[PDB]
Amino acid sequence: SPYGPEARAELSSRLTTLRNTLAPATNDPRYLQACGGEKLNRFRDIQCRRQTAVRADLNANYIQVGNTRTIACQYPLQSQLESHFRMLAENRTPVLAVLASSSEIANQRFGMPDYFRQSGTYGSITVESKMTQQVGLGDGIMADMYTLTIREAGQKTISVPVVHVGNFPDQTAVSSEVTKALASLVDQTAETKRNMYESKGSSAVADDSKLRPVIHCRAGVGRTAQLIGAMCMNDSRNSQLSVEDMVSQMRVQRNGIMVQKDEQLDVLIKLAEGQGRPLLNS
Ligand code: VO4
Repeated sequence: SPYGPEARAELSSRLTTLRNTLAPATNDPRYLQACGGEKLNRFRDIQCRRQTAVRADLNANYIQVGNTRTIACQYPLQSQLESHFRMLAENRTPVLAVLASSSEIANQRFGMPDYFRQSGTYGSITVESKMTQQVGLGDGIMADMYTLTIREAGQKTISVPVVHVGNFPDQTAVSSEVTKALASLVDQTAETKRNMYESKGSSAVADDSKLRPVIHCRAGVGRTAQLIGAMCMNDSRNSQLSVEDMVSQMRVQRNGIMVQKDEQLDVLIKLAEGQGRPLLNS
């Protein structure tokens, strides 16, 4: 009963209603509008909740699912790179997880700058990329890791660990097993980096808005949301948080598309079932 087709249909029904309610109107007060002149949204129908927006010129949101705090964003546009790097630095980002594949990034029609595998200067910010480890996730899926060192006069220099799933199967969903392995890697990477900041006595440890994992694919609503859901299920503090809760929270805090595909919701359901975690509220 709890994970049967009836329960799953009811979950989908509730989530579909929510998506409709959250659909953006013209000049919607709930969503971030360009401020302005440059393109803000990579996709016109995939918008950034205003009240949880990280920066006025980025499509990026603070998200809290149960107790788990992250930032979900779109792949930054070329014009957004300086702002994106400043976001990463100010957040003392303990991990940046990029779920757009190498094939997607290499497709120049998609306008996705190769900002983390190359070094460069973006306005006042200079970034150095270094290759680190490579971790297999299962099914031949590989996480390539980097460190991004972000330098800017007047700012403390920040190094950001990057987890890039270079061969993400961008046509299809990754399995629950691969998702689990990825969530574990991303969480572990973040824990190691956060610990460094704690050991140095960083003031960012006491700030709700900082030390958040940053996760994006192309739009930051599909693969991104699947990973965030898996990360929240890894969090010891989230007992009894339902799948309905998780997805509703992602949607209200970013946009109604979070967990874009039924295929992605299937993975979250499987992970929840493995834990005896409820699908529905009440
Ligand atoms: O600006 V701090 O890395 O001392 O929180």
